[PDB]
Amino acid sequence: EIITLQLGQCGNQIGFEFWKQLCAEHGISPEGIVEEFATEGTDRKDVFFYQADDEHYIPRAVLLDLEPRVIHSILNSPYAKLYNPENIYLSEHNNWASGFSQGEKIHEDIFDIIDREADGSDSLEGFVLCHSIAGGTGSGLGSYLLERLNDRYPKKLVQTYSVFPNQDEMSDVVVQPYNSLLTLKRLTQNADCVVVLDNTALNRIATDRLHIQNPSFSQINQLVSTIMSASTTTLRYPGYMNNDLIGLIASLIPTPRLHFLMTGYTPLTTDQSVASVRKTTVLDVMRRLLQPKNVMVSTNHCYIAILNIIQGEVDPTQVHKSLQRIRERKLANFIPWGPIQVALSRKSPYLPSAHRVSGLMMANHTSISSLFERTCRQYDKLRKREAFLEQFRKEDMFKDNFDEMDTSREIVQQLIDEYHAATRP
Amino acid sequence: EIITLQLGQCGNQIGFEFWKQLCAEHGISPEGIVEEFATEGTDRKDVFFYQADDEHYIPRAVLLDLEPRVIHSILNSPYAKLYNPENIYLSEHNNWASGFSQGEKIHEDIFDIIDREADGSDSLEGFVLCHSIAGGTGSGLGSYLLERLNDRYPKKLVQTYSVFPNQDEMSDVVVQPYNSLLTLKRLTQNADCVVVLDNTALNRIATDRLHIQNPSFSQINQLVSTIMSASTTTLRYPGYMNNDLIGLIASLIPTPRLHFLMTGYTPLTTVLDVMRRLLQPKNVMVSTNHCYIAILNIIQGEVDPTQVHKSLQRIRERKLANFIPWGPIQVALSRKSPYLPSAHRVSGLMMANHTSISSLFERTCRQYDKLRKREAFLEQFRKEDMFKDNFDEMDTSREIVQQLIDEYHAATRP
Amino acid sequence: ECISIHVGQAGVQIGNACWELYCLEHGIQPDGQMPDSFNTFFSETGAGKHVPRAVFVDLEPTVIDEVRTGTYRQLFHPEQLITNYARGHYTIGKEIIDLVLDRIRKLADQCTGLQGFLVFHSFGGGTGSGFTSLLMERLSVDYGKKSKLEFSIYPAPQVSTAVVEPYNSILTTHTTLEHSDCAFMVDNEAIYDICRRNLDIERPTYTNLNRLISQIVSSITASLRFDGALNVDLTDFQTNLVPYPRIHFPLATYAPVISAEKAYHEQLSVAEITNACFEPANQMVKCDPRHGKYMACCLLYRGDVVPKDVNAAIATIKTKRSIQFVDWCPTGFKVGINYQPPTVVPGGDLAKVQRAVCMLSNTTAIAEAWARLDHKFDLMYAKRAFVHWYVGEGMEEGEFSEAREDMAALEKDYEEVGV
Amino acid sequence: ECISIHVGQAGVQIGNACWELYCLEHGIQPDGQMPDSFNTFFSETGAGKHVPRAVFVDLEPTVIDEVRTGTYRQLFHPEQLITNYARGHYTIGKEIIDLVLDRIRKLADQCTGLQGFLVFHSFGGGTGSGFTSLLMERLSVDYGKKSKLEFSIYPAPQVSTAVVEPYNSILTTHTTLEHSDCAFMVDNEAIYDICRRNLDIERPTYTNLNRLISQIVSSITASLRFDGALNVDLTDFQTNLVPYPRIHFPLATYAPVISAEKAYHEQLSVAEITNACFEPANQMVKCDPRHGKYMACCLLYRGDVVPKDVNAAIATIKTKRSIQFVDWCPTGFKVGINYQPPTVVPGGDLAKVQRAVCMLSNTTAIAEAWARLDHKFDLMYAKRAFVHWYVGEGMEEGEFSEAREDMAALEKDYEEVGV
Ligand SMILES: Nc1nc2c(ncn2[C@@H]2O[C@H](COP(=O)(O)OP(=O)(O)OP(=O)(O)O)[C@@H](O)[C@H]2O)c(=O)[nH]1
Ligand SMILES: Nc1nc2c(ncn2[C@@H]2O[C@H](COP(=O)(O)OP(=O)(O)OP(=O)(O)O)[C@@H](O)[C@H]2O)c(=O)[nH]1
Ligand SMILES: Nc1nc2c(ncn2[C@@H]2O[C@H](COP(=O)(O)OP(=O)(O)O)[C@@H](O)[C@H]2O)c(=O)[nH]1
Ligand SMILES: Nc1nc2c(ncn2[C@@H]2O[C@H](COP(=O)(O)OP(=O)(O)O)[C@@H](O)[C@H]2O)c(=O)[nH]1
Ligand SMILES: [Mg+2]
Ligand SMILES: [Mg+2]
Repeated sequence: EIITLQLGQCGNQIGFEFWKQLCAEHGISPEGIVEEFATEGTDRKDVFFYQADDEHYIPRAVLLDLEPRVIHSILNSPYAKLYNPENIYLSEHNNWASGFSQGEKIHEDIFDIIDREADGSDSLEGFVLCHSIAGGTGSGLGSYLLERLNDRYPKKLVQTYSVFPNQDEMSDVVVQPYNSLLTLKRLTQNADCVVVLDNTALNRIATDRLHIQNPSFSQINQLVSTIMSASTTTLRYPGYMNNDLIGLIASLIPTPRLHFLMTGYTPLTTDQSVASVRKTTVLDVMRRLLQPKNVMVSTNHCYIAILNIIQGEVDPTQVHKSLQRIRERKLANFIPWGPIQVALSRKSPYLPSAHRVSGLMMANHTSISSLFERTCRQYDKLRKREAFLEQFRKEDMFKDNFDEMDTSREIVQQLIDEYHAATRP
Repeated sequence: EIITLQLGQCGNQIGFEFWKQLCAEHGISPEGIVEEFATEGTDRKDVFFYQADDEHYIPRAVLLDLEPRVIHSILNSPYAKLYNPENIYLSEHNNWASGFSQGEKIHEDIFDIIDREADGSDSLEGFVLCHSIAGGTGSGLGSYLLERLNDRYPKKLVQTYSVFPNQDEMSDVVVQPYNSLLTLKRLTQNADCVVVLDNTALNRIATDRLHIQNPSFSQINQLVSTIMSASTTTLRYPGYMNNDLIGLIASLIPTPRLHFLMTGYTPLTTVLDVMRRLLQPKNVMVSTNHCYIAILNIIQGEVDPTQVHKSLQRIRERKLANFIPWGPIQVALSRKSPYLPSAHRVSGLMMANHTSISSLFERTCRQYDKLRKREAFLEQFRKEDMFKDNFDEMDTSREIVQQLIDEYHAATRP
Repeated sequence: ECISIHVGQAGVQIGNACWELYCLEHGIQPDGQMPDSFNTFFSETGAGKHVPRAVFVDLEPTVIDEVRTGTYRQLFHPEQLITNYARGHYTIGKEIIDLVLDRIRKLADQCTGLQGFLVFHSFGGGTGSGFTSLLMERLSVDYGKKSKLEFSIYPAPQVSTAVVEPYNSILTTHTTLEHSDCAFMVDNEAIYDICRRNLDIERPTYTNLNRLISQIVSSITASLRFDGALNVDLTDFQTNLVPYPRIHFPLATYAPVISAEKAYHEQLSVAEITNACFEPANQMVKCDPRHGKYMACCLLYRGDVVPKDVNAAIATIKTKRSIQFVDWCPTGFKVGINYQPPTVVPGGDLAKVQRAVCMLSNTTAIAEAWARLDHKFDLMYAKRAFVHWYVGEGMEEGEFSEAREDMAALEKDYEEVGV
Repeated sequence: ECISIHVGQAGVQIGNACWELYCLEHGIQPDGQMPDSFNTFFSETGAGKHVPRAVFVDLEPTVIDEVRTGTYRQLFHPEQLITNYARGHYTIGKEIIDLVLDRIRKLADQCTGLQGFLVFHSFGGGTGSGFTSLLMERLSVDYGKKSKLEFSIYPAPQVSTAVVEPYNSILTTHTTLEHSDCAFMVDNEAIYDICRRNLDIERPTYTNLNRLISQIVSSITASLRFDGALNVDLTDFQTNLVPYPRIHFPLATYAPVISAEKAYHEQLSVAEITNACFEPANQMVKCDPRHGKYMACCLLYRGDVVPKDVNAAIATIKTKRSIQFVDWCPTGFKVGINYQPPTVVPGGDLAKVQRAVCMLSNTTAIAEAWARLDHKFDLMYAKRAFVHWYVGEGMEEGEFSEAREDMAALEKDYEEVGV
C-alpha cells in the first residue's frame, strides 16, 4: 500500500492530473466506478485505490491547503466524486514560517486523516509527497509534515516530487530563496527519496518537443503525472522482479545524504503520431534519455547511479548489446571509485499505445550541485543587506533570532561539499 | 546503409526528386505505405530506408537550409507525409563565410540529428551529400559538415554530388568564384569521392537529346536523380559482384587527391552501341593530350557476357579511348527494378574519371585571381569572424587547388 | 473575504467605479439580485439579495447624497454610507471616527475569513488625509495582525489642484509610513497622458480617469475574485513587495489600453504587452523609471495568459539592459495569472481585450519625487504661509520639523538601498 | 519579415500603390480580410485580420490625412501613420525622430526573422530627404547588422522642378553614402518617356507613375517572398550588387510595358524581354551605358519562365559585342524565378503579362550623372544664393565643402573602377 500527500495549489493540480492519468490507465470511471470490461483487471488496483462500502473505489489521497480555491475548483470538476470528501482538508480562513505555523496549528486533524488511511492499509510501503518548494504554503507545511511523519513513522519511506523555482528567469516568487532553502534543508535532513523538478526545463521541453506554443500548466502537469504514473505502474505492475519501491530506490542511493534523483522520459503527451515519434528502438530511446535535452532540470561532473524502466516488446540480447555500444562510445561516465540497472514492465492492458518501445530514466548526477550553489549564492545575496526579514520578525519561530536559517545554510553547505567530494575518491 | 546530407535549395530539390525516384523504384506509396503487389518484394530496402511499426518506410535523409521556403513547399507536396519531421531542420530566420559561421553556430542540433540517424543502422557504409557550390548557403554549410564529419567519423565514406555553376553564360552568383574555390578546397581536404556537375552542359543535353524546349529545374534535377539512382542500383539490388560502395570506389580512385568524376546516361539497342554512346564527350553530362583514368559501366536487364566481351574487344581495337601511358577498364552488370516499365531494351550508365576536368578548375582559379587582383565584393566577407582579420584561408585554398591541378597535369604524363 | 473603505471624494468616486465594474463582472443588477467567487467581496443575506462590504466617508454630504440617489441607489446598505489635514484628523475626524469604527466592526464580525482592508483615499484633500490617518491608526491599534493597503493619488510633479498639497502629503506620510503596509501611489497626470496617447480622447474627465483606476484595482483583485493556475492573496502582496517596512510604495501600470477602433489591427502579443508595461512612457507615475532601479516587481495577469508565454516574454524583457535592478536582489518578480479576462463596461473608455496584465513595482525615482515634494515644502516653510490654518488645530511647528526630518531619513534610506 | 518605410509625398504615394498591389495579389479585401507567402509583410491578428508592416512619416499632414480618408483607410493600424534639407534634418525631423523610433521598435519587436528595411523616399522633397537621412542614421546606429535597401527617386539632370534640388541631393547622398547599403535611382523623366513611347499614355498622372513603379517594386519584393525554382533573400541582394562599399547605386529596368491592345502583337520571348531590358531606351535612368560598363546585374523573373531559356537568352544578348563589361567581372549576374505571375490592378493601365522581369544592373554612367550634378552644385554654390535658409537651420558652409569633397572622392572611385 501507499498514500499520497498533496500540498499547495501546485501539488493539488499535479495530484489531480496524477489521479486522472491513473484512472485512465486502470479504466476507472471519473466518478470512481470501475468500467464493465475491467472486471478481470489483473493489475493490482489495491496499491492506490480500495473498495468502498458502496462497491466504489477511491484514491488513497490527501489534499491540504490554506486556500479553498483550487480544492473547490476540483470539487466542481468531473472527477470530484473520485476523491473521498473525508480525505480533504481546508483552512478555516507566502512564507515558510507561516506554513510551519499552520502545520503546528493543525497537526491533530492532519494526522487523524493520515493514520485513518494508514491503519486500513495492511502492508504500507511508504509516502509520496508531491508539492512545490516555492509556495509559502507548500514549503512550510510540507517541511513540518515531513518532520512529524519522520518522528512518528521511523520505519516508513517518504518520497517527494519537488518543483524547484525557475533559474532561467527571475524567480516567480520574490522571497522564494528563503522558502526553497528551508524546504531543501528539511528534505535533506528527513526526506528518503526525492525527485527534483525545475519548471524551467519542463517549459523548455514542452516548447521544443511537443511543438506546442502554449502548453504550460496543463501539459507540464501531463508530463509530470506521466513520470510518476510510469514509476508507480512499474512498481504495482505484477512481475517476478521489481515488486517493492524500497528495493528499486535502494539501487540508486549509496547513502541517505545523496538521495536526490534526476529524471527523464520520452515525451508522448500529444497524440501527434506523425510529429511525436515516427519510429522507436530501445537503443535510440536510451541514447536520447541520457542527453540533458530530455531531462526535467536546468569539475568533470559524472553520474552516480542510473536506472531505466522499459515497456513493450524487448529483446534482452538487444538490451545488453545496446549497453555495450553505449559503453564503447563513452557518451556518459560513472563515478571513478565506484564499482547500472534496467527493468522491463508491462503497460495498461486497455490503454492503446502508439509505439512499441519507450522508457523512463532516473539518475543521480553530481552536476545537481549547481542548483544548490545558485540557491546559496542567492540567499547570501539577500542576507548581505538583510531585506524582507520583517515578515519573519512577526513569526515566533523567527521572533527571537534566525539561527534556524543560518544552520540550514551550513547544512546545505555540507551537502554541497559532500556532493563535490563524492566524485573524488 | 547510407545517409543523405542535402543542403541549399539545390540540395533540397535534389533530395525531393531522388526520393521520388527511389519510391517509384521500390514500390513505395507516397504516404510511406507499401503497395500490395510489392508486398512479397525481394529488392532490398534497408539501403535507403528503415521501416516503421506502421509499416511505412522513412528515408534516411536530413533536410538543411538557411531559408524555409523550399522545404515548406516540399511539406505541402503529396510526398510530404513521407519524410520524418524530426530529422528536418529549418533556420528560424548568401555567402560562404556566413554559411560557415552559421555552421559553427548550429553544430549541436545538426549532429544530434546525424547521430540519431546513424545509430539506427548496422551496415552504414558512407555518406551522400547533395549541394550546390555557388550559393553561400550550400557552399558554407557543406564545408562545415564535411570538416566536422571527417573530424568525427574517420571510418565512413563521404560521397558528394556537387553542382557547379554555368561558366560560358554568366554564373548565377556574382560572388561565385570565392564560394566555388573554397568549396573545392574543402572537398580536396576531406571529401572522399565526388561527382561534379554543371547546369550548362546538363541543360544542353537536356534540350538537344531529351527533346524538351522548356526544361524547368524539375526536369534537370529529375535527370540528376536518375543518374544518382542508376549509380546506386547494384548496391541496392544485390547480385554477385560490386555488392558494396567500397567496391565501386576502389575500382576508380587511383590516389588520395585524384578522385573527381563525370557521368552520363544514354536512354534518358545493344550492349555494344550503348557503351559506345557512353564514351562520347556529348554524353558526359559535365561541360596536352588529356586522357582517361578509369572507366566503369553498369547495364540493366538482359545481358550476354559473350556480347560484352566481343563488343569491348571490338571497341578496344578501334582505340576510341585513351589511357594513361604510365599505368594499366570495367563493365559491371545489374538488374532492373520489377516495377518500372522496361521501355528500353538495354540501357547503359557511365561514371569515368578524366584528366580534362582540370579545365574547370583552371577557369575557376583564373576567375578568382581576376577578382583578387582588384578586391571585388570582399566587404561582406570581412563581416564574418572567419575573415574578420585576414583572408589567408583564400590564399591557402587557391594554392591547394593549384597543387591539385599540377598533380593532375603530372598524372597526364609518365 | 476582504472589505473595502473609501475616503475623500476621490475615494468615493473610485469606489463607485470599482463596485459598478465588479457587479458587471458578476452580472449583478443595481438592486443586487443576479439574473464561490461571488462572496469574495459580496454578502448575501437570508434572501438572495447581495451587498458588498463597502463603506465610504465624506464630510460634505453632497457626494454621499447623490450616490444614495445615484443609479446604484438600491445596492449599498443605507448605513454603510457615512457622512486642512489637522481638521480632517483632530478637530473633526475624532468626533465621528468612533461611529465609523462601529460600522466597520459590525461589517467585519459578520465575515469569517478576513485578511485585510482596502484603503481608498488621496494625499491632497485635507479632510480625507486626516481622517485616513486617524482611521488607519486606530485600525492598526485594534487590528494590528491584518493587512492594510493604500491606493492613493500622489500629487503630480507639475499640476496641483489645491495649494496646500505638501502639508497634507507630509502629514499623512509621517503618520502612516510605519503602519500603511503597502501603498500604490497613482498620479492622475499619468492617467491624463496615457489616456490622451492611447484611448485617443480630447477632454479627460474625472469619471473616465476613475473608471480606469477602478480597472487597475479590478486587475489587482482579480487573482482573488476568481480561480487561477497561479493564484495569490493579500499576504503575498504585502510580503513580496516589502524589502523593508519603510519602502513599500510600488507604482502601478496597465498596458493593454486601446479604443475599439484600435482593438483590431494588432494581436496583443503578451511579450509586447509586458514590454509596454515596462515602457517608461507607458508608466503610470511621472517618475523617470530609467533613473531608479526596479527594486521589486509584481505582475498579476488575467484572462487567457499562459505560463510558457509569460516565461518567454519576461526572458525577452530581461535580455534588454535598459532595465536594471539592485545588485543584491536577483529574484524579484511575483508572477500572477487568472483565467477570467477583464470585462469591458458598456459605452466605456476601453474596448474588449482578451489578455490583460497589471504590473506593479518599486523603483528609486520615487525618491526623486519625494525630494521634489520636500523642496516644495522647503519653499512653503520659507514663508510659513497660512500655517495659522493649522496652528489652532492642536499641531505644532515641532510636528513639522519631525515630519520633515522623517522624510529626509526616508530619502536617505532610499539612497542607501540604491547603493 | 521586412518593414516598409516611406518619406515625402512620393514615399506615401508609392507606399499606397505597392500595398494596394500586394493586397490584390494576396486576395485580400480592402479591409485586410481574406475570403506563409504574405507572412513576411502581413502579420495576422486573433481574427482573420492582417496589418501591413508600414510606417509613413511626413511633416505636412495633408497626404497622411488623405490616406486616412482613402479607400484603404481601415487597412492600416491607426498609430502607424505618424505625421530644404536643413529644415527637415536638424530642427523639425529631429523632434519626431524619437516618436518614429518608438513606433519602429514596437513594430519590429513583433517580428521574429527580420532581414532588412525597404525605405522609400525621394531626393526632391528637402524635408523628406533630411528626415530620411536622420532616420537612416538612427536605424543604422540602433540595429547592428541588417540590410537597409532603399528605392529612392533620382531627379533628372534637366527635367525637374530644379530650384533647390542640387543641395538636397548632395546632402542626402552624402549621409546615405556614409551608412547605406544600396539605393536604386529612378527618374520621372524616364518614366514619362517610357509610358509615352511604349504604354501610350498622353498625360501620365503621378498616380500612374506610382502604379508602374509599384509594379516594379512588386516584381522585386514578391519575388523575394514567393517561393520559386530559384529564390533569393535580401542579404543576397546586398552582397551580390556592391563591388565596393561606396558603389551601390544600381539602376532599374522592366521589360513588359505593352498596353492591352498590342499585348497580342508578340509571343513574349524571354530573349526579347531581356534585350528590351538591355535596350538603352528602355532603362529607367537618363544615361548612356555605352559610355559606362555594367558592374553586376540581378535578374528577377516571375510566371511561366524556364531557366534554360533564360540561359539561352542571356547568352545570345551578351554575345552582342555592344555590351561592354569590365575586365575583372567574369561573373556579374544573378537570376531569380518565381512561380507566381505578375498581377494587374483592375482598370490599371498596364496589361496582364504571363512573364515579367526586373533588373538591377549597376553601371558607371551614373558617374557622369553625379559629375553633372556636382558641377551644377558648384555653380549654384558660387553665388551662395538662397543659402541662408540652410545656414540658419543648423548647418554651415563647412558642411557644403565636406559634401563636395566626399562626392568628388566618390566620383574618383567611379573613375577608378572605370579602368
Ligand atoms: N484621479 C482623481 N482624483 C480625484 C477625483 N476626485 C477627487 N480627486 C482628487 O483627490 C483629492 C481630493 O481629496 P478629498 O480628500 O477627496 O478632498 P476634500 O474631501 O474635498 O478635502 P478638504 O478640502 O481638505 O476637506 C484631490 O487631489 C482631487 O483632485 C477623481 O475622480 N479622480
Ligand atoms: N515616384 C513619385 N515621386 C513623386 C510623385 N509626386 C511627387 N514626387 C516626388 O516627390 C518630390 C516631393 O518631395 P516629397 O519628399 O515627395 O515631399 P515633401 O517631403 O512633402 O516635401 P518638402 O516638405 O518640400 O521637403 C517631388 O520632387 C517629386 O520628385 C509621384 O507620384 N511619384
Ligand atoms: N509544477 C507546477 N508548478 C506550478 C504550477 N503553478 C504554479 N507553480 C509553481 O509552484 C510555485 C507556486 O506555489 P503555490 O503552490 O502556488 O504556493 P502557496 O501559495 O504556498 O500554495 C511557484 O514556483 C510556481 O511557479 C503548476 O501548475 N505546476
Ligand atoms: N541544377 C540546379 N541548381 C540549383 C537548383 N536550385 C538551386 N541551385 C543552385 O544552387 C545555387 C544557388 O545557391 P543555394 O546555395 O542553392 O542558395 P541559398 O540556399 O538561397 O543560399 C546555384 O548554383 C543554383 O544553380 C536546382 O533546382 N537545380
Ligand atoms: Mg474636503
Ligand atoms: Mg519634404
